[PDB]
Amino acid sequence: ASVYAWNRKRISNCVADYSVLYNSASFSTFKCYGVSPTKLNDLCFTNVYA
Amino acid sequence: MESEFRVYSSANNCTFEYVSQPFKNLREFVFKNIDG
Amino acid sequence: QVQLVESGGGSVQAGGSLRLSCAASGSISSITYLGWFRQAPGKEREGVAALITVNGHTYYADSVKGRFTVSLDNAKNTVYLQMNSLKPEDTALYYCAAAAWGYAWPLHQDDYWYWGQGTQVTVS
Ligand SMILES: *[C@@H]1O[C@H](CO)[C@@H](O)[C@H](O)[C@H]1NC(C)=O
Repeated sequence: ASVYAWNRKRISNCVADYSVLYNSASFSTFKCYGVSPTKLNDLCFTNVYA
Repeated sequence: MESEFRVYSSANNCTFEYVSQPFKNLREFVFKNIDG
Repeated sequence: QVQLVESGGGSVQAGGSLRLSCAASGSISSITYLGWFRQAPGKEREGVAALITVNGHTYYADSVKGRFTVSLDNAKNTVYLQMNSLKPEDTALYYCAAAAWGYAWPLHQDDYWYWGQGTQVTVS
């Protein structure tokens, strides 16, 4: 999507593993505000819009 | 005479969907809503 | 909560070898990312080396690519920086930084880092 139309999509009732994001070997700036990335997969939160 | 659909005409602002699988017959249900 | 004490500096002729270390004390398991900084005289402090503690992936700048390597020792909680094939443009102040928010390449001064005391590396 574009920056004039980046939709607030509700993708619900799923899972999302981030260990395959951790070993993707292509990330430049991985910044997780509020909570640490090491405790991101085991504990989650609501309102998981992307 | 096998299909009729005039119950709504509105398709904006959907949030959730769910699709599953379903006198002689007696059917029972209970509908309640506690804390979301 | 993260305290870094670094050492391993000194003077050597160009073409020699040196080895820096940066000992980490405190919340070791919260540290996710080790970055090595370098500030030349008359220049802004830039980034040289990078290390992810979880994955082990290394990132290097273009001026130090093929000559500089970085390694982690989890038993001593100390990151290592080995310098091979040194040139006299590397005379600078070196710093070690520990991150607890994730990994970001390239290194930037304005982000939150736990900063070391700094050491002098002089080559000629
Ligand atoms: C769609 O619903 C959300 C939830 O209240 C609301 O904030 C939004 O304004 C609605 N959009 C339109 C176009 O009415």
